Amino acid sequence: AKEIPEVLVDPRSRRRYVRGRFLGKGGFAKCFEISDADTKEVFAGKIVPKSLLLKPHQREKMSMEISIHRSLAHQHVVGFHGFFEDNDFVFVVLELCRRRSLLELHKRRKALTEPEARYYLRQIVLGCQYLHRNRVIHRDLKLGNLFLNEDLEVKIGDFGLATKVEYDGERKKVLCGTPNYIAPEVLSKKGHSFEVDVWSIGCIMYTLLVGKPPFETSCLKETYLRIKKNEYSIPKHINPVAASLIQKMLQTDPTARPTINELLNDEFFTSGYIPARLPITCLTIPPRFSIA
Ligand SMILES: Nc1ncnc2c1ncn2C1O[C@H](COP(=O)(O)OP(=O)(O)NP(=O)(O)O)[C@@H](O)[C@H]1O
Ligand SMILES: [Mg+2]
Ligand SMILES: [Mg+2]
Ligand SMILES: [Zn+2]
Repeated sequence: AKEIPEVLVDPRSRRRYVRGRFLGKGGFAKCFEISDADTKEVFAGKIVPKSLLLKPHQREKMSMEISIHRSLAHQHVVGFHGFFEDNDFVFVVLELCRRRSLLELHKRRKALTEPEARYYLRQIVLGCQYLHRNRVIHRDLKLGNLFLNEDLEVKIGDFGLATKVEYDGERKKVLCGTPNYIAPEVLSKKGHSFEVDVWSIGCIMYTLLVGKPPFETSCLKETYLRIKKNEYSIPKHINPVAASLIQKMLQTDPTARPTINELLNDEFFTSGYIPARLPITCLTIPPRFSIA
C-alpha cells in the first residue's frame, strides 16, 4: 500500500505541513489541502508516489514541469510555493484554489452570460500573455486546467505539457501527451509554437458561450478529422462580435490567428461590459448584472 504521511516536512525551508481535507486524484498525484503548522496558511498539496515514477522519462517530464512552473509568478497563474521529497513521495506546494476549475463551473452552468465569458477570458488571456513573454507555451489550456480561487479569479495550472521556446522561430516537433483542445498543426505534425495556446483559448471561448466544445464527437479520431478540416459552426444566437473573435482564433493556418497580445484589444473586450468581479452566486445562478 504505502500510506501518505499525515505530516509533511520540508528539510531546506524547515516548514511543516499538516495534511488536511482530500481534494481529488489526477493521474499519479493525490491532492490535499495542507496547512503550515506555524503559519496556518492553506495550500494545495500535489503528492505523487515514486512507485509511479519508476521510469527515467516520467521523472524528466516531472522535472521539466517543476522547473517551468516554479519560474512563474503571476496573478492568473497558480502560484508555485515550493516542492520537496522523501524516499517514497514527491511534494508540490501550490496556491490553493478553493472553487475548483472552469470545467466544474461549465458542468453546472453550461453556456455562460457574455459578460461572464469576457470576464474569465480576459484573465486567461492575461495569464497566458505572461507565459508567452516568458517564452512558455502551456499546450493544454482547457477548462480543467483553469482554476478558480475564492474571489472567482482565474489561475492557469498544470504545466505538464508545457515547454519553453529556447530560440527564435523554433518550431516544436514533440508533444508527449494529448492536449484536449489540440491545434491542427499539432495533429498534422507540421511543427508548432505559441499559436497553439490561442487556438485553445478560442475553443474555450466557444465552450463558455455555446455550452459545448467546438469539435466534439463520440470518437476522438473523428474529432481530429473535424479539427483538420476546420469543421465547426457557431449557433446563430451567439452575437456577431463574439462569433467573429472565435473565427479569428479557430483558423487552421497558425500565422493567420491573432497573437496573445492582440486579443484583449479585440472589439469583444474593448466595447463589451466586463464586470470587475463576480459574486459567488455565479457558480450556480446566471447573473443579471443589474444597476440596482
Ligand atoms: N490549486 C488547486 N486547488 C485544487 N485542486 C487542484 C489545485 N491544483 C491542482 N488541483 C487538482 O489535482 C488534479 C491534478 O491534475 P490532473 O488531473 O493530473 O491534470 P489536469 O489536466 O490539471 N486536470 P483534469 O482536467 O482534472 O485532467 C486536478 O484535476 C485538480 O483536482
Ligand atoms: Mg484530473
Ligand atoms: Mg501535471
Ligand atoms: Zn514521451
